[PDB]
Amino acid sequence: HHWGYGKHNGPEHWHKDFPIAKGERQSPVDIDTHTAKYDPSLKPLSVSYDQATSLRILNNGHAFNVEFDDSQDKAVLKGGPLDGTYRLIQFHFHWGSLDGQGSEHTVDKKKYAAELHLVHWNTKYGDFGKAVQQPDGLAVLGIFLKVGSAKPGLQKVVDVLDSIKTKGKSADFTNFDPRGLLPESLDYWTYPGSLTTPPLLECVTWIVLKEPISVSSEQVLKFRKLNFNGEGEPEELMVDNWRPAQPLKNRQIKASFK
Ligand SMILES: Cc1cc(C)c(S(N)(=O)=O)c(C)c1
Ligand SMILES: OCCN1CCNCC1
Ligand SMILES: [Zn+2]
Repeated sequence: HHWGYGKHNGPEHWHKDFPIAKGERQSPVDIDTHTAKYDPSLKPLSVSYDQATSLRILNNGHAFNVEFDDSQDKAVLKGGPLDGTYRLIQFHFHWGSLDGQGSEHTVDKKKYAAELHLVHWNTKYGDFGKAVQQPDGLAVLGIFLKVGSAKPGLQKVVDVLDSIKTKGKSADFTNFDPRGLLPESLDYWTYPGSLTTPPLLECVTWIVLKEPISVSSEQVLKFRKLNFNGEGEPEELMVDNWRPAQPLKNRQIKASFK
């Protein structure tokens, strides 16, 4: 009876196994754009993905992960609200059963169709497993997806999904460039938070881009053909794998703009 999103093991149950679910810096949150404080001291975000080395794609039974070789200083996030250098380890998405829901963060209560998370760990802690034990261990770049025109740079991901339909499937996934998933603007909001799935560790500096990317209806329909179940189990479509907004608890969300 492991955690998931389904009828009896979803977000409102997670606190029983992971009491930090009711902690002081949980994610995601609603971003109240009017109460976000412009911080002129924030720097432009530096996203250096030129040398990124994707390796594999994995259906982990919750989402799919596109995984990167993080054994050298390649694909790094720095600047913005960050001290130091954070290395890309994986990205994944959260999405809905319908275009009207799917994102984890909300903007003035608006839900997007989906949300991309590019997960990075602080190089001062040596790898990912040690970084998640620290309050400044991770930096996650969050990008909203709306349904409209296709995102050409997403199509290589969409096309491999049928090879990883079910939980625990993987496929070689080399030479994928995550720069093709980024919007024009790197304007962002930022706040201290957590993983959004168990173990819900309070180790993340969240950086949420204001400008969404557009994906097509056909691209997101393909995400909704994935399965939460393993091969040879009854089909449970992988949809609505998002945690709802959690209490802000007096944390301040800062804006890089306006
Ligand atoms: C391992 C892992 C899993 C997940 C779902 C996340 S998240 N959703 O971006 O907070 C992170 C940071 C790290
Ligand atoms: O054309 C791609 C459709 N696939 C089929 C099964 N897994 C999800 C996406
Ligand atoms: Zn996520």
